[PDB]
Amino acid sequence: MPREIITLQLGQCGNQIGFEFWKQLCAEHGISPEGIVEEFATEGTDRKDVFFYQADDEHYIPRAVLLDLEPRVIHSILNSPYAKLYNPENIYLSEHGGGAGNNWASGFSQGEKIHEDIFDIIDREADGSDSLEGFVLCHSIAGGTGSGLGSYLLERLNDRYPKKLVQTYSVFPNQDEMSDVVVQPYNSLLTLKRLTQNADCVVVLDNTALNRIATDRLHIQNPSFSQINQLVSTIMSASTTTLRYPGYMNNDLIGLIASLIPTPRLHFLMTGYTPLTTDQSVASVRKTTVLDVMRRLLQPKNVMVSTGRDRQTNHCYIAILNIIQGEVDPTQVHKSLQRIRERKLANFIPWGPASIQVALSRKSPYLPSAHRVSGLMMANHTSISSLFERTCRQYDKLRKREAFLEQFRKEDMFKDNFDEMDTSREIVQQLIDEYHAATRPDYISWGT
Amino acid sequence: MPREIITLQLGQCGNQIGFEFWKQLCAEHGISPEGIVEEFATEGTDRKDVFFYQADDEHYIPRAVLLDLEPRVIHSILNSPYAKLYNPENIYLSEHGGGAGNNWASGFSQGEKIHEDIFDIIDREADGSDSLEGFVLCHSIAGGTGSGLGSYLLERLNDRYPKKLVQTYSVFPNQDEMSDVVVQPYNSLLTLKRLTQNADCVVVLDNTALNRIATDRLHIQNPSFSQINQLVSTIMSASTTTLRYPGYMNNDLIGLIASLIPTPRLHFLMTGYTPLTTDQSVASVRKTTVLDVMRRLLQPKNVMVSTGRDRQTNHCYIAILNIIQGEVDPTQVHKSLQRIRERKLANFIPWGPASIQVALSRKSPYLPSAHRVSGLMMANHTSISSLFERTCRQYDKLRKREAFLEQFRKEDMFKDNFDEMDTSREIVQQLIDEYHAATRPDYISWGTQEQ
Amino acid sequence: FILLKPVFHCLNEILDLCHSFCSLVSQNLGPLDERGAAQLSILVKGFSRQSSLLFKILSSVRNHQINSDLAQLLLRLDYNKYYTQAGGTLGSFGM
Amino acid sequence: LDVLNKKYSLLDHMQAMRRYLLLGQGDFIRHLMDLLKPELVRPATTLYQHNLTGILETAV
Repeated sequence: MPREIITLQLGQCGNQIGFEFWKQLCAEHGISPEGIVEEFATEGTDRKDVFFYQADDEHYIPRAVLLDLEPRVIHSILNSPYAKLYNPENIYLSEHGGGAGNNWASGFSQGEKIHEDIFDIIDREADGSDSLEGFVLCHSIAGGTGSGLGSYLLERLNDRYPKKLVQTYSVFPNQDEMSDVVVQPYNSLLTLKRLTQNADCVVVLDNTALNRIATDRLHIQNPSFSQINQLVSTIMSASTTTLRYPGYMNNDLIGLIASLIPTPRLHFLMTGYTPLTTDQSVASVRKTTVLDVMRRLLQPKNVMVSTGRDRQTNHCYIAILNIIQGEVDPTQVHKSLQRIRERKLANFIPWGPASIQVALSRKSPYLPSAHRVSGLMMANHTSISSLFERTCRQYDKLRKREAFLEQFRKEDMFKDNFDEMDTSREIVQQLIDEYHAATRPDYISWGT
Repeated sequence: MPREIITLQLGQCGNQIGFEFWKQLCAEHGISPEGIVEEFATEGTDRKDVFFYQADDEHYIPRAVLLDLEPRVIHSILNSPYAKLYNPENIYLSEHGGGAGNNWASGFSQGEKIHEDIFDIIDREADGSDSLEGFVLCHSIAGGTGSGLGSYLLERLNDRYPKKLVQTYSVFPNQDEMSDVVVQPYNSLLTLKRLTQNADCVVVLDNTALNRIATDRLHIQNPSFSQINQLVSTIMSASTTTLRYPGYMNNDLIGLIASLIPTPRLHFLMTGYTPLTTDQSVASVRKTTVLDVMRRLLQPKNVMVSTGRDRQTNHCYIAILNIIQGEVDPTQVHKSLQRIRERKLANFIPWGPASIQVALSRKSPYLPSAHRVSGLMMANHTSISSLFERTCRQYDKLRKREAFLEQFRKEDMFKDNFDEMDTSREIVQQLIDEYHAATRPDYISWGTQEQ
Repeated sequence: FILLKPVFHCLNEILDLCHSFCSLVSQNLGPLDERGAAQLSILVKGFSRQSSLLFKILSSVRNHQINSDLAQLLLRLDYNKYYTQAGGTLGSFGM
Repeated sequence: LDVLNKKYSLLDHMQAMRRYLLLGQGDFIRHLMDLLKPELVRPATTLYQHNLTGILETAV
């Protein structure tokens, strides 16, 4: 049976991302806005049962759970044409609509308040899943609902499904913009805490990186939230193509991520996408070779993570997996790997075996691909610590400034102290340092 | 990977020379003014990656940086058909457009003011080079912008790229024309200082010799700057031919020049080109022999440097490299070298082994050649010191006349003293003396601490 | 590599060692007991020896220029040259 | 002669020998030697044929 995936959309940002993801998945699978397979979608070669459930022999419903503490966004999703695609029994909307007030502690307390309802929804969805692998949480770490409610949900999923895998698609706040949410580092700290203790792998999605890519690479002067969500949904689709087009390898998400996380702490993944094109640059179909494809992928402009330039730590890639979709000549892939090693385009960990994994994947038959060849890069790169170090610095700056803690002190989770935020900041600092060690040969003795 | 070459075009004259050089390179490689390879440019035998980068799958962009302190010339270049040939990120135009006012000190101060931005542009271009050999600077030493900014750029390149080679195409002031720039000898002195301290190779371009050749050799009654620039572009093309026609030897600029520069101080090269012809004489394909080629190259009337007849110093050729392009029989080359040696047509240094190097080169297939055979001469000749001696005499005349020093005292480089000019004069005097010493068998101990 | 009888047999032994290691890891939910630790040490030594044998085989084939594809596989394995730095032996599992 | 040229490219094989085996592609040889310098300086016992072949292909 397929490894079913529950998609959890948390808070305003998480719910918007989930909605755009479900829209993109429906479009890629030729699923009507009601969840019905379009008559043209005769190629039954996609594996919907991994991420979607069938409502009937013809209608595929996404295994997605949309969670918000404010009713406005959930109602706006339910007011879209795609309202009927999702199973309504998997949709929990907070009646109070008040949100978490951008308070992580409030979001966590709300999760605790909706614990019974949320776990009933989760159990109902689990019974609808024949071979549920786990849950995928889409949320922001800076707000209250997506951060606090997301952390509460992660805690309760870990408690209820301690033997089940928990993957997250975690949208990190933009670090280059001054956040008006002074307590965002507290929210971010609590989310990083929950990812550290109860998640096995955290995929960091930096809104700063999204904005930077949209401006410099997509040539979007004012990137809308919708355009970023559509880029993220496209990335998720590309990441799930190998799940939807079964082959010899990487037939499951857990099988895909197992190779990336050598140690429980080394769960920070970097992403890459191919072909990467500016919205304006669709015009010229470049006869890119697998070597040419990988070369463009090896360009930092094509990496889906904007890691800061750490000057002190010789950050390196711990591991790289390239999932390439489309017409690929294997000899061109081999030459690409040869050139990458010869050109030393990627530095790998010195303390263990590391390579660039290359996956060749079929495209979804239900989604017409404008590109002959597409590719995802998954990489473990120590430069992600520069994002993590920046988050740690922001956490320390907020705790040292007690910024926005008075609003958190109103909530029981943060009423007496911010010790959970300080411990999270210390853990994130240790994580950055460990990632720097993993860039070093002494990673072999790291933790000894 | 190819040894990439970054082309730096400095000031009005340098930028014009660079633009004409890029035009000539495009013509030789069959590159359109838009940067697209012409359909006829099917001979993939040229190494564009030495001097050009591919901007797209179709567009090859020269690794050339066009730098001017006045916006008029840069705008005129950007208004040319070749506007799309150059990387727009490699075009720096001073917003003030005012130039350096023909003041080396002003040019240097402006270079210091734009040092960060210029070096950021340079680093951005450098990261695009897989195996960058070094930078080539085209500038004049007599003006303010190309001279002062050239010295600033040389200093900053030496600081930032201390392991990279620095070759220059340095336009030296006309020694036969009275310069209106009374401080040109000061500008020339500062430029020579930087060339001695911060350049690794200086190609001397004397506007006096260029004008003399244009008048006497090109039969131009009133030589335009454009005709001089076209001669310079021909010279640069010949200098890049070994990059454009890869072969068994001298396949890299450092590999090519290594045989020519025996000592770090002996880095002043003289050039020769052959055949020099007026456009009208294309008609008759003369079956020129290698011996005939070398003989015509050996004529001082054909030398692209106007050295005076020094009667006091027995100036001699230190080394000769002949780059010959076209149909050449190697056995004819051997017999020609034998005959040249037998005739003792050139005097060499007595203190070390010296010979005439001969390079045979193919012509560009993308550029139709009106001449079956073309040739470059590279020579080290002690009479080049007389050019430096003449510049020194002009420097001494200006300092003794305090000419135009009030404009330099306004700039910090000359505000308190002219010690940089005096040190440059002393270094140039030592250079002249060593070149005279290098003409003698006692050159073996020239420059030795015992000496 | 089905035709490479000595290589095929060495690979089969490596695969069986991997299966035994996976069984040992599956049997111990917690830290390895003394028996589990001894089995782990034996497996580590076996794996390092078999990977050194693999590297030796690859070098012998290089000397014989017999198979490009085996060299490609070895190159893929030693992409970070970790195994090359480890001398072709599978890296010591740090206990 | 026609058969040798069309089916075995005998003259083309000789021209290839000139360009590559006779080091006619001198830039290629230069770049190869530059890449080999860190390898050719190493002890010969430490050379991996796979690495040298990959360097050769990369230089090509």
